[PDB]
Amino acid sequence: MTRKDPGSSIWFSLAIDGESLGYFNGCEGLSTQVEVEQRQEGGNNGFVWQLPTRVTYSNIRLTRPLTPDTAKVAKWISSVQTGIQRPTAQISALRADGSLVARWGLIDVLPVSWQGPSLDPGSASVANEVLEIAHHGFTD
Amino acid sequence: SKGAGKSLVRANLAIHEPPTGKSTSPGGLIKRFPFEFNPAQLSISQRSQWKATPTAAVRKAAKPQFMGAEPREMTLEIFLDSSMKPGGNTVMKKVESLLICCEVTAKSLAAKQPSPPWVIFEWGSFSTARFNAYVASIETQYTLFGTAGVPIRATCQMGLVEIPGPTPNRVHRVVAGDSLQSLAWSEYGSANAWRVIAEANGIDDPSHLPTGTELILPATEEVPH
Amino acid sequence: SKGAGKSLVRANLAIHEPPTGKSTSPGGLIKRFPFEFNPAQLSISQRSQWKATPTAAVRKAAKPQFMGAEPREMTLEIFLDSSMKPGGNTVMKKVESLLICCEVTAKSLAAKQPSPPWVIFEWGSFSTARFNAYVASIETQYTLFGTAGVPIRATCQMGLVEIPGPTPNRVHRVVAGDSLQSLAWSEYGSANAWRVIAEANGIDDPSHLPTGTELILPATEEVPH
Amino acid sequence: SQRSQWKATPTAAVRKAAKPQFMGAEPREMTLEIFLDSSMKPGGNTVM
Amino acid sequence: SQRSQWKATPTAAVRKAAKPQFMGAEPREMTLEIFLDSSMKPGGNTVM
Amino acid sequence: EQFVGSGWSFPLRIGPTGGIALVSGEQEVEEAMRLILATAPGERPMRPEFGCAIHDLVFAPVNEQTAGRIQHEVYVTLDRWEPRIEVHDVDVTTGEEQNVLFIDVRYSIRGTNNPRSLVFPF
Amino acid sequence: EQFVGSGWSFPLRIGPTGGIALVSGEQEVEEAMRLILATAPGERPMRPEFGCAIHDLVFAPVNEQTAGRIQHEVYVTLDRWEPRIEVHDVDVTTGEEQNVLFIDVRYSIRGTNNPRSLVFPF
Amino acid sequence: SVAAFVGLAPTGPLNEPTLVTNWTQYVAAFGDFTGGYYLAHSVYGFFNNGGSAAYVVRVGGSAQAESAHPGPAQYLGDSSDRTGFGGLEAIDEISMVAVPDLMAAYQRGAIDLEAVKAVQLGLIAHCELMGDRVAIIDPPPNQNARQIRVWRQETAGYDSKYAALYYPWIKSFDPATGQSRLVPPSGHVAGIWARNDSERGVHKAPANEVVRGAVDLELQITRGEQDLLNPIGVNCIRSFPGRGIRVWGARTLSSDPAWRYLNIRRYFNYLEESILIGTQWVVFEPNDHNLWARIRRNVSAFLVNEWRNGALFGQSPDQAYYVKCDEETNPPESVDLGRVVCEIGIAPVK
Amino acid sequence: TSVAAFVGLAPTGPLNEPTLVTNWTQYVAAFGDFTGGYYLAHSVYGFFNNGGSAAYVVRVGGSAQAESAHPGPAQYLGDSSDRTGFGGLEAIDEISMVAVPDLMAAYQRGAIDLEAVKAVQLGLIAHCELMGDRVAIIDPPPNQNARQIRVWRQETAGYDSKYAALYYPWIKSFDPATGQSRLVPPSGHVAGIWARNDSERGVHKAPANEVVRGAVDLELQITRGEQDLLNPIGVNCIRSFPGRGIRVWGARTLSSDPAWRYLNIRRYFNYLEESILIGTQWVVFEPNDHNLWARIRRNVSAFLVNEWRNGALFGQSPDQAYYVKCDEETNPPESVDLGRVVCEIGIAPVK
Repeated sequence: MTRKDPGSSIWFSLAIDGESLGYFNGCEGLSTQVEVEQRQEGGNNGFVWQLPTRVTYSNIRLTRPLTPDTAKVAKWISSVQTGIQRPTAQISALRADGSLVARWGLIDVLPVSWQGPSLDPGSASVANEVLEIAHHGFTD
Repeated sequence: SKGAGKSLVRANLAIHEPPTGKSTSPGGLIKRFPFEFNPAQLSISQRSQWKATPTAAVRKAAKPQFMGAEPREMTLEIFLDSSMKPGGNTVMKKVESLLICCEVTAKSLAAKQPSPPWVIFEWGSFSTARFNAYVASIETQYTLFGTAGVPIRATCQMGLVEIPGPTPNRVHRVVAGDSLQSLAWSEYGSANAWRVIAEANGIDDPSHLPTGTELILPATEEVPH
Repeated sequence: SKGAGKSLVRANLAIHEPPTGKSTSPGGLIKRFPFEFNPAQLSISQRSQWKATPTAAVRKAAKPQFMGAEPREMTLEIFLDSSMKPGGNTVMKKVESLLICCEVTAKSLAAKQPSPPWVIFEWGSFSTARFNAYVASIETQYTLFGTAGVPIRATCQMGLVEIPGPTPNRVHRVVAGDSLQSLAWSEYGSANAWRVIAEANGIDDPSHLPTGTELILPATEEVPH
Repeated sequence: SQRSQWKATPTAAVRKAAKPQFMGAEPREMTLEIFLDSSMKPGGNTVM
Repeated sequence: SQRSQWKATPTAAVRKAAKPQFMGAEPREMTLEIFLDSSMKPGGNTVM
Repeated sequence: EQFVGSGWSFPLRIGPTGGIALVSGEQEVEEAMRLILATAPGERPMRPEFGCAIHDLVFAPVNEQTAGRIQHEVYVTLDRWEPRIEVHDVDVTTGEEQNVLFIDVRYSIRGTNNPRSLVFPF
Repeated sequence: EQFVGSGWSFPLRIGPTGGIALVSGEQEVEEAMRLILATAPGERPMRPEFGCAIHDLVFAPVNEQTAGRIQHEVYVTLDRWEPRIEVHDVDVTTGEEQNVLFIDVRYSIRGTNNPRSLVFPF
Repeated sequence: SVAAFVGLAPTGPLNEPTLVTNWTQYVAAFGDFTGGYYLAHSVYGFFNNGGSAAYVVRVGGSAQAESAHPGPAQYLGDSSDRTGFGGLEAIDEISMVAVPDLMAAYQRGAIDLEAVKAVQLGLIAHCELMGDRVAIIDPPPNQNARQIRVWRQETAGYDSKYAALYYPWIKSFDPATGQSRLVPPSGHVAGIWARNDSERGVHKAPANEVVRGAVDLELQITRGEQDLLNPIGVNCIRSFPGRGIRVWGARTLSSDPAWRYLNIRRYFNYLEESILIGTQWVVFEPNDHNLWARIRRNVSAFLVNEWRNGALFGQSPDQAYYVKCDEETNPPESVDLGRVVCEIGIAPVK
Repeated sequence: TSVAAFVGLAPTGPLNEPTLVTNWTQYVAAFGDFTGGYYLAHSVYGFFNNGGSAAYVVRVGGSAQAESAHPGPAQYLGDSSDRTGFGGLEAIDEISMVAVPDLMAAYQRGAIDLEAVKAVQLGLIAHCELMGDRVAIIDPPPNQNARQIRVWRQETAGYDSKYAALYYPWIKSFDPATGQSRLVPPSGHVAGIWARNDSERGVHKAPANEVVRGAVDLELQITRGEQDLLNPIGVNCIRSFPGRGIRVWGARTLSSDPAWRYLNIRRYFNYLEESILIGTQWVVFEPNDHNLWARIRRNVSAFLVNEWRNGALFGQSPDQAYYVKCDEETNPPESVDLGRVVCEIGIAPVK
């Protein structure tokens, strides 16, 4: 037991391989869904049958402080015209010891949206560019 | 209790040259076309015809007659994409190798038996949707035209119709519960047509049928009605 | 492994005068129409006809016939704009040069061959959608009318249909696995029609058939059926 | 709008596509939309 | 569903509504909806 | 129920009293199947289309894609040339290691409807 | 499978014994193309449509538009005037440096399945 | 597809592995059919049987016409990079090597049978030294069926996972003169292997395909005799009635039961040569517990993609491959030899 | 659910090893075909002809001690040697039905006394009563005559067990090899019907009113009036209905307990009991406590409700179908090891 090794939501490690995107700073929305189909039996009141049908992986929003290395992301996104590349990503959650609690690796990524910084003279914060990521499956 | 059991297969459309002489099976292969994405949904339909006049001398409902059996139909959906290699002509070339299925093949015109090539939609163990069929209509939609004019994404529908493969070229055992009159009703439908059964076999006494004997019931050729 | 490789090309519509005499290729160019916006989507269809009666003496499914092949079709979408220079007549003039493709042309009418001009949809390496075609219908929508009456934004639909370009104006090496009877089946489709092959070649002993020889298989003109 | 007519019968002796004939040319068409209003001065009969 | 036919020609020598005649009776009809599934044993051929 | 007829067996033999053997009934249909499936669509030039075309599916990858084409290859051939039989499914299986394809056709003469599987007794 | 015939040769020559030499086979169909592509649609007034309107496209910009029209030009002519040949793709490629356009045509006599490319050896 | 050929030809550059893409390109380089050299005939079948690329190693001119280096060149040449089989070392694209010419020396008597064995055995060492290419071996002419089985098990006994053998020669058809000539099947078989590159993928074993270019087969083999040949790693070519000439058998020249079938080896050399191109993180980055994690993901994201096209048992990606690149497979004593990993792939044939 | 077991003499083949066969050709490759007049060959053929893709055969005798207690009409338990007698079937846990074709060929040939053949059937019943899932089919003396078989059941044997089925009149089956009618017991043929049932309408429907195809004629035809003196006592019958062939009439088990009279209920329960014990395999695992007893109740309930889904249960709604109780009340604290008890229900009888 060793007083267990509980999960946490601060220590992590977010990275994208391939183009020199580097390490990100915040994940969101990592989710897998299936699309159940509801067929209602006519002669048996009481419930609707639930039958599984396919699985579907939702998009992921990754955020990081606006660093001068943001030119790489715009280069990657605007490379669709001349040919794109799908590198392999990773999303890992850690405890403060630096050990591993669960490691997910995105099979193939693809940019979807890039919400840039929201400049504002009165708001004291730090610009957080958002890079949405498309998905193809988990790794194992 | 399976074959490959645990493998993934890709549906492929097989094109065959039309038969030339007094033959029904499709000729040799001319081009085998493998899909880029298996169809999402496949639709199979079949229709029958039954003419039914509503009148009579008594205006009661009239028993309809079977006129004919319409052929089967299928509505594929072929999707092709090369969006990860823009500027390539894989999709445009592939489609141009698919529109062969709507024009007379050059070999047939030589033999004065013009016909567009026959196709077969073979996919794994999908026995229901694998028959000798021709191509009716090919509606194609093009999207995301890559630079320099080459198309990249194309959706091609299909209408397939099954071509019949016809021309594949009555001993009974008497059981304790079976009698000559019942035998006539079982296969002929006329209660008092039993006389024909004893005629072919030469059975004289219709009341001594040996349990386990063999009887030969002729076809209806003795009663053309 | 490319030509221009890394350039952008604007699709243009080429209009040619109709052929006059015993000719099939379109005549000289009369006006070349360059687009202002390449079409977003480009639909190509294709239809075939197969009549199929459902009845017979036995009312089983009947093998259908090939009545004929319908011509190819396209549905472009033509866009024009002059919204950065309101009051200019670039769009109205351009559409005028586009409506020549639905009326007879004076030169042909003189030669008693009243046909409207032929068009070709040239766009880069798009070989599938480039053929001699005539314009069927032109439905045009006008929007954003600039002051003083000149139109500015016009959407023009097109229906194109392919014009055929017809009239483009038997030796077999015997292999060890081949035989005279099999050769009749390969090209003629009749197993016992092998006599014709030996007749033209003049071989009298069908036993040997030396490997590597050259055989001339006449057309079906000896068996008109 | 603008329409043209070209008859084409696929039947032949070889059942290849047949060159169509220019049967004729249909006339041009136009669909306006005329709007009239007198709501600023109701009770008048300018629109009628 | 169920349908009946009654022909009725309005014309007459008096131009009054004419009593229709029972031409005939159409047969009954029914439209089921057959659903089959083996999604909990994929790879099986029970449905096919 | 369907008449089966009589004809000589595949391996023909002298018999009990000499002459030539002769077999009918449920055994005869098996012999006709043995002849039909074994021969290639050739070697019989007067009748080319006869003989199941199974050799075109040799050295395929082990997939149910090729295991499905053979499933349909037998159906057309077992039906066109042998009409006195009704066919009840075929079974492609790699029963030894995973480099061979076994077919287990189940048939039953019409009306008698007793299921049997062809065995190819060597 | 298609018969190819025999005939003269473009650069004609006395031969081994005298007269003029006649060449057949795959070499011959290679000679017919050389005549077809060289001559402009003219210079033979009795047969005007024969030739190849390659030259009217000279001096166009080096775009896929020029390359696109090239493909359609060769395709129609090779089909119209030389029917003993099946044509398999035409390749337009920049040569030295964005300067000249090389037309590479791959072909095969019908029914033979022998891929081949026109070379035009001077 | 890139095949390699070693032969004597009339003219052309000597011991320089030039590239040819069409039959006409050959003619300008090294003539055609002059002198009865088998290299000109052998490549013709390869060009006619599909395959748009080829490499030629010219050694031995028209007429030391034949010897170990001159003619059937075999010397590594002290890695001179332009002598013998060493010329192919600086290519890294060639995936098919064949030796058609040397057997003319056996027919013409310029070589001894024991000298032939060394040349081909040296070739096998070349294939084993590299990691991708597969050599095609030819048997002595007119060997007779009951004696070729003895020849393989006693004379050569190669037993390597990089060689293929094809017994009966081919009576090819020369279009120049229309006369049947005997040629080894090394050139023609390589043509089939090129067809599978383009159509049906590298998955399908190169078998049951027409050896188009052929006319007749010397010493026809019956099925009963064949079944004494297939299990011992010898292919065969037969004249199936009404089906032309087809290649029967897809067994490589090895005895290891896990590598008997040809397509498996054809797959693996393709598979290994694909990932190593993909994962070129060498002489780059820092060997640590982070990089070993990425390598596992990069390989997995490809093998899963290799399952999309089939050619991987399992019904699900997780039942296809098995990749382990964690810390415990790289000990703390990395000594720069670290970055080790495993992988899987399998789909053999009938 | 449908696989069958047979014990009899058959020439050649392994001795006293319960081999598995799935097709008639598989059988003939092991133990001949009709040679010597052994009844097992005919009985299996009737079973294979009457549907049923699985079958287990226990060859004990041999071609020619041709017949005795263990050798011939096997009766010994074999001292649980897993290789002799009915003990061979003990290590199967798949066979759902057993029959004894040859058991009474000795009676016709005189090698076994009637009092000797009573015990072996009873020994077979003790086998079915032990494994708790299989059902045995019993056959009566040949040419017994209608008015005397009723005496025979109630005086000679009097089995009175909930795992035995009896079918009185024999069958004049047809041998395709020679086309000659022969007399055979209906043990094999009836077992064929029970195999069709599960594979065509489920275990729910009682195996009766189905064609005994393979049959030609019935010795000692029974009229309806005579049957009503036979059916209630626990004996089935086979009759020749005019124009409908040969059909099996009666689906009553060889038991006197009024709640287990009908065949399908016993056929259902064996399927039902064997379904859950295959499912709920939490044994020698998962700590016995107040938590597990709640887990068991949900797992059984989630299955019976699904069983009501296909019919075969009564109540118009799941709540009125079964009644499960696996709470603390049924498991006293004293039951440290002999614990995890539960109750359950299922019922849908026939006419």
